[PDB]
Amino acid sequence: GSHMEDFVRQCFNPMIVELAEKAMKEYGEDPKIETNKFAAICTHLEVCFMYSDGGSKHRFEIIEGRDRIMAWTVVNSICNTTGVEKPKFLPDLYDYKENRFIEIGVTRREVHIYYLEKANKIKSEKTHIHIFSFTGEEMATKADYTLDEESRARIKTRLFTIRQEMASRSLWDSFRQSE
Amino acid sequence: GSHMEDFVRQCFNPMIVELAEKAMKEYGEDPKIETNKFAAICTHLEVCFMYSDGGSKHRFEIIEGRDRIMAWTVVNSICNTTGVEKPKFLPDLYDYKENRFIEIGVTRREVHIYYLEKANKIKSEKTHIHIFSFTGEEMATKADYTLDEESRARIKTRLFTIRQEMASRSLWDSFRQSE
Amino acid sequence: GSHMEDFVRQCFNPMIVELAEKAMKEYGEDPKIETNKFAAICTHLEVCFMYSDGGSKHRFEIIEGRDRIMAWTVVNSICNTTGVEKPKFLPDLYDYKENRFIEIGVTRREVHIYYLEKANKIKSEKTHIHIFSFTGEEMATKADYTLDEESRARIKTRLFTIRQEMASRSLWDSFRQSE
Amino acid sequence: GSHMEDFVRQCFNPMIVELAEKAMKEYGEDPKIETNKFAAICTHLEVCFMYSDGGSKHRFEIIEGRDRIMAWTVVNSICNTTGVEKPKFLPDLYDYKENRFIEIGVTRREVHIYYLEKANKIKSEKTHIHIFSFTGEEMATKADYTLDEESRARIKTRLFTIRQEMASRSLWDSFRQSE
Amino acid sequence: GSHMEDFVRQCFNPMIVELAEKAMKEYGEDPKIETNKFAAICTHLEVCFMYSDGGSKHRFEIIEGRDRIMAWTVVNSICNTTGVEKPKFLPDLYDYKENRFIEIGVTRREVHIYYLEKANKIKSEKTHIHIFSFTGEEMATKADYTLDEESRARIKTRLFTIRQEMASRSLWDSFRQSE
Amino acid sequence: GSHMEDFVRQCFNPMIVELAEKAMKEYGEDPKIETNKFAAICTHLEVCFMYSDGGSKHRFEIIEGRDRIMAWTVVNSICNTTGVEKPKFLPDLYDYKENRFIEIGVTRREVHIYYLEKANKIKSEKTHIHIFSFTGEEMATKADYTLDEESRARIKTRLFTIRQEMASRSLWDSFRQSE
Amino acid sequence: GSHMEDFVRQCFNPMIVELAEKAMKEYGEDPKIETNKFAAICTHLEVCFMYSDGGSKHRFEIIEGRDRIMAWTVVNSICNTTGVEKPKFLPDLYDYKENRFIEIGVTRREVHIYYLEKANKIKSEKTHIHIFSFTGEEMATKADYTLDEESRARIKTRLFTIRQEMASRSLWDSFRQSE
Amino acid sequence: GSHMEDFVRQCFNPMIVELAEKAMKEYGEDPKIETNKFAAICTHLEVCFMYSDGGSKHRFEIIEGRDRIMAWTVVNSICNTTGVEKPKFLPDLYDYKENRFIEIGVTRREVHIYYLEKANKIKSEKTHIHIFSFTGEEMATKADYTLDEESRARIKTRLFTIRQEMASRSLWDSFRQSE
Ligand SMILES: [Mn+2]
Ligand SMILES: [Mn+2]
Ligand SMILES: [Mn+2]
Ligand SMILES: [Mn+2]
Ligand SMILES: [Mn+2]
Ligand SMILES: [Mn+2]
Ligand SMILES: [Mn+2]
Ligand SMILES: [Mn+2]
Ligand SMILES: [Mn+2]
Ligand SMILES: [Mn+2]
Repeated sequence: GSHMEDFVRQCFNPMIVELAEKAMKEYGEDPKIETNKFAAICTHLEVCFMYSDGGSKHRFEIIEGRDRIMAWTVVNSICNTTGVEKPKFLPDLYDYKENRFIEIGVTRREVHIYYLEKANKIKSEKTHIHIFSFTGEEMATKADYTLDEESRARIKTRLFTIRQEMASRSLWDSFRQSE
Repeated sequence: GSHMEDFVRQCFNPMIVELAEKAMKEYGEDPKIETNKFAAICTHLEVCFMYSDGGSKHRFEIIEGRDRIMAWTVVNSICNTTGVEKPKFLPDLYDYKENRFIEIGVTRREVHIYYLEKANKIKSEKTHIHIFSFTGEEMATKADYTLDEESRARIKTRLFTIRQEMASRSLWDSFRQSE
Repeated sequence: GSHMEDFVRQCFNPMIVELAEKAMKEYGEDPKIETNKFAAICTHLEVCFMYSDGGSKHRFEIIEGRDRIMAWTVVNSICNTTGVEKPKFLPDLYDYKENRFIEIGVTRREVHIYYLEKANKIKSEKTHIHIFSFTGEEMATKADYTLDEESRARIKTRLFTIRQEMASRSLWDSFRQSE
Repeated sequence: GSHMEDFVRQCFNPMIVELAEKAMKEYGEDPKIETNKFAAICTHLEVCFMYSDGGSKHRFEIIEGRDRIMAWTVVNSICNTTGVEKPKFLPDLYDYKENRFIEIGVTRREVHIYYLEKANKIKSEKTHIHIFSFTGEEMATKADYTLDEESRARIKTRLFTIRQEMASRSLWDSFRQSE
Repeated sequence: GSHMEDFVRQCFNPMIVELAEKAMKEYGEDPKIETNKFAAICTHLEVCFMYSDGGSKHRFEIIEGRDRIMAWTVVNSICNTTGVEKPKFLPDLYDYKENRFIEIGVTRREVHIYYLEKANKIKSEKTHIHIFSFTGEEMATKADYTLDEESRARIKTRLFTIRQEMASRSLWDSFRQSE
Repeated sequence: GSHMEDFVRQCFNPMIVELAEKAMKEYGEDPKIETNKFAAICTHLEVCFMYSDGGSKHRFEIIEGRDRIMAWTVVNSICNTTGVEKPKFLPDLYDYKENRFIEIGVTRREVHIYYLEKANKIKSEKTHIHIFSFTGEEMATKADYTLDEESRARIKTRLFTIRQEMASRSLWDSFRQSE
Repeated sequence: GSHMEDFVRQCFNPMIVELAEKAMKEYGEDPKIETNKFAAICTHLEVCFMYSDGGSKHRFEIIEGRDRIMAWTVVNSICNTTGVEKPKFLPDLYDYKENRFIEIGVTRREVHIYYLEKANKIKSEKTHIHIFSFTGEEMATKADYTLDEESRARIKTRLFTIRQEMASRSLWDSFRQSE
Repeated sequence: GSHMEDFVRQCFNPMIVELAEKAMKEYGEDPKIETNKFAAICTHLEVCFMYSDGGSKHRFEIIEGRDRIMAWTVVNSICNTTGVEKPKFLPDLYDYKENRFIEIGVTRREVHIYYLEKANKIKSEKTHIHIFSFTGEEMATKADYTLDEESRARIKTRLFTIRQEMASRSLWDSFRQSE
């Protein structure tokens, strides 16, 4: 029974917490144990949701937060629809405005180290990359940040008020060393 | 008890499935038997709904998915309102922006054969024609596709993820030979 | 027990029917008896609602369908707020975009006779006037129709599909002679 | 058991009344006793809510109506996010469009006396100031009123219809002398 | 704008207040004016509802709170169904357990004076009579109180907590002199 | 467009009206045409629902108002479960308390003629029979009326208030001659 | 930011947690600080709710969890209704079956020490007393436990599964020393 | 993509299907693969739910369908509460009326072979055992079937209508050979 298991349950939305439990258990982890990654994948889920929420009402297509098999199914459908190269690892969104997939990251290092962790794994980085941080910075491909200046500020404000409430419970430092 | 009767029930929205059952029974068919056309008229209904959803909030007027008599009633009302020629077969939508009716098709042939099946039956093609396909192509009158580029991609992505889930159950090939 | 009492109940929205009953009883009439004016004030209510619905989300202020005293209260508040002359009879809407009140009419004569019935009663016609008809015409002050071309077509289409369903029950002719 | 305790309960929205009770009790007052300030902080809450409602869907961030500690938490998060000076007293909103905090006032004096009460207390008035009145005037920093002309008229119309219903119960004069 | 108009709105359930407004206006009175009888018919409605609630789930048939015409319609239906004498004034309930109509009263005199006011008007008192009071007494025909001892205590407790909240606002004495 | 089509829509519950439309169309009839049988099968449905409602919470199993195939499926399941003879025509309910099927009738003749119409068609009347009437009588097998005296009175009261509202619209006499 | 503040939020029902916050703040305490008594008054609230839930549907009258003033108001109403001595400290329930008030306790000592803490403070113990414990014992006046044997077991099972989840987070021992 | 994966999704309640997916994945199985046990644990869940539903409103305590850890937590709480021996394998219910745990089984063999599979594994069969079957038989400890005769018939009727719909799709025989 961890302090942060409770904080994750009380902090995020019940649907997001349920999807995080499902994804973590599908890839072999216990939210009651690997609690730091529990908070991480909750945060990642929420950031992706607010991202797809920013912009037009039906501009994005959510890939993260689905079943493995179904997420892939969507990716193949989009690929055949428009004519984009099938990604290598599962992306997080697809911009219909820019006809391109989007990988969303949330890290505790600088934008540079996280972007480096993601770009080489992307290899053929035919799909866009967008990083966020609990400090407030964001590195994105070709400095195209996709979203409005107001939607992105909302996301970082949220990222930081999470970091605050974690420090109020002396759980922030353990989160910083896990990544 | 057919496999695709279940797949149609689990795949589409309950309202769409109910309207498909109602329309098929009104024109003398059993969704438990003519199952391929069950999936077809479910798909047609859903595509029409997403179409009227794309664009402005109150830009389209749904004609398909109503009672025979009531659908006609609406058509006469629109006709008298604006001043457009009363169609010959029941159309699917009316664009208030373009002051014109719209016939929506979803086929398993090329855009050409379906468009040919529809245009001669339209005779006096005073009303627009718009075709869609499980491959991803679309033929439309005067190459005016009515909707935004992003709303139409959504529709075709959906059409294709349906085709996928059908192949996952070995039901796609039977669908292809029915049309 | 009249045929059109039932048709009015089954045709319009329950809230609109309830507000019509309330207004008619407040001004001394029985919806079970003066049934033609029952259908009339239902239609008037619905047309006003769709009107305030067309345009921006918070562009109009509904005056009809409120309590006598409260409706007036709103009018005084708007008057003091912007600086417009207090109307003489209770108006139906207020356009915040055009800073002007709006009187909405729905008649069975021509636009001319109804507009004449309303303008002289307006006397100091400082407030806008907008007429609608079951035929499909509309006369408005200075030929400024306030709303988009698509929102107004919706209203007239609705007005006409009502006229149809009335004729399907042989109740239209009695409606035409009541005005 | 005061007349205006009832009028406040019947006039405002239950959520707003509950938040007003919570804030007043947190800062040591009884809504059953300091009833004038009960109506005041209800009005202030509602005006702030309509303000954040005017404009874009996610343009503002509500600071008033939260817990003391949580409200501050949000302020620190916004501050770190964009890079604005941390206010001195707790502000009411943050404009993401204009990257600036907003203090909303509702007074019974002129715009001048209220604006004077707020500006010197702001000291380093790095954050915007916006006043409203039951008469209908509004003074704002640099004459930038932030919102559309139609959203602001709505607010003042509401402020005045409240003043009316108060006079209908002979409670307005007691409200005027409390400030 | 009366104090007790507000107290009635804030004290009773919105459906009960709406039905009271409807009945009072149907029999020619203004809840904003004849406010004491407003509170009275609200109380009468609520007492009848709790009465029909006490006992079995489908033991009673509500007659009060319906439209004049419809209430009568129900009475005729019950009369023909069982075989009971058609009442003279409109009763409030029908006990299916005891096969008898019930008239419910709520007074500010003693049980004796109210029971006397009701019995002679009943003339052929073929239907049961049940009185309640803000003091807590109850006179009933043949001392048959119909309901359980626990359901009736609930009703009187409610009647008295209303009398209290009225005294908290100095409105009780005006209520006592109106009857 | 019939008067009673409207009266049926406004009188019964939308679910019951929908199930009646479905059953009538499944057995080849138009509710807009065979309107008398529309009202009949609505009434039959409602009476069956109130019947299964009377008694214990899970005492009855509804057979009428289901799909043909599914209704039969249930019947076979009950038959195998308890050990009762499979009926010949589709029954309406099954009493789990009395381990016996129940056929519910609603007629405009006497209990005798309707009971005679049903018993010979039952042939091997191994299943119970229960008749109801718009007059208020009821004939049942072995004079076992299954339900409480209070639940059955409710049903007949409802049957009669329907007959009243029909006479208020001069539609009752046409109903009486159709059976 | 305490561990048990989170555990209390995630463990109990949001309404109960809100009422506990309200009562604690009304009697001058911070749920973010006096967290042990936060969990205590949450538990007390929940136990009282399940108690009033056990037994008949309308057998009990809830006194705890109301506003101070309103709770008293109810007590006076019950007192006048039945004829019971007005308690000295605010009781928790009133049994309408047994015509007596009930004080509910939940302690971490034995039933004896808690019962002793309550009885002398009751002085004139005209009202019933009922104790519960996280161990599972219960002392009650005259060994009359009021409720069924099954409703009381439910309460103690719940009390103990709370004690378990507290030990899973190493928060139980701090709870035991606070009383 | 299996036929019975679809049939399980369309046949059972979404909550039950979700809990079955969760339990199967927690004990290392894929509902898309071990589909027969998918239908099995769905059926087991539903039978347990109807069982706890039969009888008194709060007579049973559900153990199956919870998290492993939480289910155990409840068991320990009940054990300490009443004083029953802690079971060895996780039971399904606890009867508060009979103060005893209950293991529910649903098999495709005879009651004898399933009861034999369960009793020796129970070893110290201090807890009750209750078997059900798609044929309709039931073996229970000491021939005490716990529930009413009507609630148990409901369960078996449901078990058999499932077996029917499975045969309608030629999936029953594969289910019979899996156990
Ligand atoms: Mn990502
Ligand atoms: Mn089409
Ligand atoms: Mn008008
Ligand atoms: Mn402010
Ligand atoms: Mn009465
Ligand atoms: Mn039948
Ligand atoms: Mn029948
Ligand atoms: Mn207490
Ligand atoms: Mn207590
Ligand atoms: Mn089991």
